[PDB]
Parts: sequence; C-alpha cells; structure tokens
Amino acid sequence: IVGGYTCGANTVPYQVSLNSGYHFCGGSLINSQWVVSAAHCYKSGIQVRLGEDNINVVEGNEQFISASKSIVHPSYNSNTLNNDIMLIKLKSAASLNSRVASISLPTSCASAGTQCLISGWGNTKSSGTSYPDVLKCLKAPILSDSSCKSAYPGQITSNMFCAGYLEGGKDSCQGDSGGPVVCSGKLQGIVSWGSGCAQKNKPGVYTKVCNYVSWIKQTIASN
Ligand SMILES: NC(=[NH2+])N1CCCCC1
Ligand SMILES: [Ca+2]
Repeated sequence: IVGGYTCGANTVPYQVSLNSGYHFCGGSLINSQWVVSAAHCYKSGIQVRLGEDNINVVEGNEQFISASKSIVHPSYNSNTLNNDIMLIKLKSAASLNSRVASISLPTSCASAGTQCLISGWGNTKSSGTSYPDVLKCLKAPILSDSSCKSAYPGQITSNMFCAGYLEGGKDSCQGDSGGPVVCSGKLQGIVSWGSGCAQKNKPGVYTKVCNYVSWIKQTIASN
C-alpha cells in the first residue's frame, strides 16, 4: 500500500496473508472454511495466515491453516487478468473471534464515489521498494468506469473496476494482490493489477466481486 497508514493490529480481521514460505499475496476470509483471493496469486502449497498484524513476528492471535483445495475461476485469463478471482478452502475451519472474522459478500454492486478500505502488506514506495511488517490501510473511492477505461484503453472489462486517486500518491502495490477492497461492509474488490503504483492517471484495478457472488456461493456449497 502506497500513501496509506498503519491499520492497527487486527483492525481488518478478514484480511489474510497467503504464505508459501513467505508472504506473497493477500486474501479475504468469507466464512470459517473459505478465503477469496486473486487467481493470479494461484500456486500449490498455500498456508493461510489469519489474525496477522506483523507478518514477521508471532504476536499471539494468529491461526496458520493449510489450504486443502484451490479453485481458480473457470474463465480466468492470465494474459488480460479478466476474472482474476480464486477460492481457497481451509483444511480445518478457522476459529472465528474478534480478530479473525469473515467479511460479507455484496448483495449488489457499489456505486462510483463510494469510499472503500483497501489493505495489505505490499510495497509502500511508488519508486523503489520497502515492505512493511505490519498491515497497511488506504481509504479510496471507486472511480467512474469512464475514468478507469480512459486510463487503461482496451484493458478494462465489466469484471474490473478502478479505485484510488487520479492525482497519484495513494494506491495498492506489489504484495497487496489478492487482498480486500471493502465498501459499506461488503467485499466489493480484490487487488488485481495496475501500472506501476500510485502513478498519476493510473489508478488501481480491482476484480469486481459483485459479479461473482453466485459463482462463489455455488462453488463453496459444492466443495
Ligand atoms: N494497484 C496497483 N497499482 N497494482 C495492483 C497490485 C500489483 C501492482 C499494481
Ligand atoms: Ca504475526
């Protein structure tokens, strides 16, 4: 997260870290057995880390649970990142508490101008590299589809939206992928892609979760 702030420990209790020997992506807990992330975060051997603040220190509220299965969206296109969403099932259910909590799925799509909370352990610099140990947060509005498509001609589908600031300085970044965009208490986005980080006229691009609720619910009910 570039241009954000330190969330505070466990203040984003649905935020998970995906670990394969190291943190490599975020995700969101949607019930005690299932996490939503980005398809471009797919790999085998994922351990889901819940209750994290400092990802380099055991602080006492963590749960580390291996994934038993991962399901990439059937229509995911790795060239274009269309349908950049996957589901991860936990081998054992998480123990839900104030610091390990699920986030609700949308009942409809959110409007442009709605303010959202984006979070992750990704790079905090727009030129160069610095990774935080603790979770970072950014408040950012959903941008109009026209400003999104103007920034990325030919690349935006109906399964994507932009959020952030056209003036630059505030954005998600490498290592935030797969993590949440929450608006009005609902998981509306997944950190997906962008051009650089926090650059002018290049807002972040997010998977549009409201298009996937039926797929999510049916997939988890059958797996
Ligand atoms: N929002 C961005 N600029 N991103 C998304 C996360 C990966 C790097 C590009
Ligand atoms: Ca920790």
